[PDB]
Amino acid sequence: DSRLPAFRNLSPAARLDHIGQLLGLSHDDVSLLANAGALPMDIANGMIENVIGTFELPYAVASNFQINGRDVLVPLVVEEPSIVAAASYMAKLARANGGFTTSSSAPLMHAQVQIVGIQDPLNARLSLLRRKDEIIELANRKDQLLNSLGGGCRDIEVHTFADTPRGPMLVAHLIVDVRDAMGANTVNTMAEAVAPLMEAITGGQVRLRILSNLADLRLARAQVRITPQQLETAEFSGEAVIEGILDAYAFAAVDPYRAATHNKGIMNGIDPLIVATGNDWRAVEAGAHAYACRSGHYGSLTTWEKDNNGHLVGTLEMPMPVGLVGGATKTHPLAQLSLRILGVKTAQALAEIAVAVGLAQNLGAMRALATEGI
Amino acid sequence: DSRLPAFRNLSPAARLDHIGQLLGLSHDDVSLLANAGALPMDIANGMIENVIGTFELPYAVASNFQINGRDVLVPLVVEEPSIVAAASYMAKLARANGGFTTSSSAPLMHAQVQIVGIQDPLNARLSLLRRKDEIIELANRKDQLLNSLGGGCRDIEVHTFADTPRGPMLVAHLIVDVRDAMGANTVNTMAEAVAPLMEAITGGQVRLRILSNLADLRLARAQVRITPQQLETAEFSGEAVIEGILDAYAFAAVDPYRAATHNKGIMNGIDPLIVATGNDWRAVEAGAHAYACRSGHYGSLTTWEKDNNGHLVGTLEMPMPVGLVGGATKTHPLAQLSLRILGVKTAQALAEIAVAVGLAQNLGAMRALAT
Ligand SMILES: CC[C@H](C)C(=O)O[C@H]1C[C@@H](C)C=C2C=C[C@H](C)[C@H](CC[C@@H](O)C[C@@H](O)CC(=O)O)[C@H]21
Repeated sequence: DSRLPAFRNLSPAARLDHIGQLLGLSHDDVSLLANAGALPMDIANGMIENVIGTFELPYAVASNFQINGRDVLVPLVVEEPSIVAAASYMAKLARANGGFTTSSSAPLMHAQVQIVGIQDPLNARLSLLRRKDEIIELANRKDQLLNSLGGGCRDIEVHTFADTPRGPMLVAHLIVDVRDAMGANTVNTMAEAVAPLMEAITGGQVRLRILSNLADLRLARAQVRITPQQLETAEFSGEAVIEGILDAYAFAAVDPYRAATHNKGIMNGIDPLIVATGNDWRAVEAGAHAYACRSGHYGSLTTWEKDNNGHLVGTLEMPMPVGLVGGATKTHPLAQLSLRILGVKTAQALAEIAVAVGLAQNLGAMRALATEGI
Repeated sequence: DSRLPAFRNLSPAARLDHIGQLLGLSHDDVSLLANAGALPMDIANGMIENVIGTFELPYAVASNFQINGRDVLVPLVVEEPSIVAAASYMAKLARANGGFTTSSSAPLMHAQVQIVGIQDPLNARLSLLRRKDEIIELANRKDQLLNSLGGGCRDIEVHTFADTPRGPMLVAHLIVDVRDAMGANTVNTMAEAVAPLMEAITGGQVRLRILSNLADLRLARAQVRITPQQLETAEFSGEAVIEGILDAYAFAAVDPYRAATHNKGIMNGIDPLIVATGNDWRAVEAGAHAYACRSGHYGSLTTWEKDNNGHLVGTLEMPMPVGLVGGATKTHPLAQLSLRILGVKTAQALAEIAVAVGLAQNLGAMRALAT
């Protein structure tokens, strides 16, 4: 049960105590939050290079979230007010109608291998595709463990660019199935091993061998339904507010100046969760915003409509390159704890929670804005 | 002097002591880093809503950075390794050729005032532009203090969209000159005050009154020059590395899949600094990335070229909606300290440092990739 009545009135120590009893945490865990210094300097000096101390940010916990029926507590680390309050309130509303409904695709990541110096990029492309099974097998031969976990390279796609400032180039894509890992190193490794062969097949120089942060093959999705009776303020009817939100949505879907702000609101709830779990927040931002203008125009990541029942329905589909076996998510005592609070077992389970927070957050911001909030 | 030889080998305590002696910090300041709990729970419980403690991240300091002749220590808060080492190393190289050269525009921010319900958006638009001085004066009448500091509303631009899923709409833009502030609240306020009059002039419903995070009027710029003799590794000649970097740049300039990654590398150095100074990192990311595809194609934020002298030149121009009088930058003991280490006096001075870090960072990653 994620509903915490009068939680925003309890003192921090009482809130911790509560979450402690609720989740049945050990004292060793509660101590990590009740006492500054959870991250020892000896560990902190190992993550970054010229460490001189530590920087603190508030570690909150949103309430009311319900994902696919199960309740869950969402830990968020951020410095801006109203985010947790709005995420939580909006989550409260979604409850009556079934909470958030999520889904996701297999944890697929791209690995790009740039190849220059080819006089025949187009022919060369077909040479790679015919000896495709060969390359794939050479890639999986390296990361054997991964294959046992149920991951590994699954397919290859080659794209050519014949109109580049530095001549034509060929770009092969390794579509690797990482696993509960963000996939930066697993993918970058396969790209390095496969390189020698591709260079032999095509006859050109391999330049970059790196992953693409535009994980359009690793998407997380979320949905909500909000009844007009739920949004009814004092001077505004339930339906009049919905029309307001749709107006705001349409506005973002056509003007990039608003879209940027619209999408920032979304990340307002996603990033904090990512930082809380010790995940790279830059990778999610880059993938989120790069996906927004996939159709040649920077637009809305979410979508808001009114269904047959005159109910507000909203969606959010975006890349979620997140992980549980990552670098920092493992060494930071508090990050390990966040995952314990979340109760998530797969990276994708965590991704589904991240897009729900953001969807709730976008709705919260839009409601405030559409409610003539002066 | 920002050069710190053998800094990466010193213990944290000795690094802090050193930085302490260097900048001449008081013990009250050094204690904030040498001891956990700099941020008291009573303060931490006022920033956010359901606090239950604090989360810590490493607070490092990049070295060698030189901005317009003056040296500066850059504090960075992040969890990913090599960022600080790369930024520092790339800054070291930039030193020989003059360091980084920066500039910026006045701190201008947008305020959008969406208006719907008009049958004549196009005619309505001209009605606002004629009574434009009127609207601007009403806006500055609200924030008088700001006007005394040398900021305030400066102009107004109206844009129309007649092909929207929800009918035509008009969007007036307040081009406010915020000051040393991010401007979220200063702008949002003016937009609310001007709203009533616009609704009277045009005759439609005012919907959103909010700022735009795509601060394309508030740009920070940075430049570098890198000599082939400086990049010469063991098996790779200097010029062979440059060509490799240009190949990497071209690749990002044409393929969005690489561009996203290219730009992530950039924010890898900019965000840590932003978090360090207690600034909104989401706002900078949204503005950074949305600017990347201003020309209908998501591309590189930075540019890399080879000049007449066969030298590598790189640039970075992007929006930097940062502040010094913001909300958290004022209440967090360590954020206030970061600004003291930086030594910056204006928000734009800080913005010029952020783009230099990002530029250096992009170069560091690319050199690694092309090597
Ligand atoms: C080929 C290895 C890649 C470059 C890698 O992980 O290298 C590491 C370790 C070290 C070799 C040197 C490094 C130097 C600079 C960066 C801080 C980089 C990592 C940042 C990474 O997130 C950006 C890239 O993913 C995208 C891109 O922008 O190209 C780091």
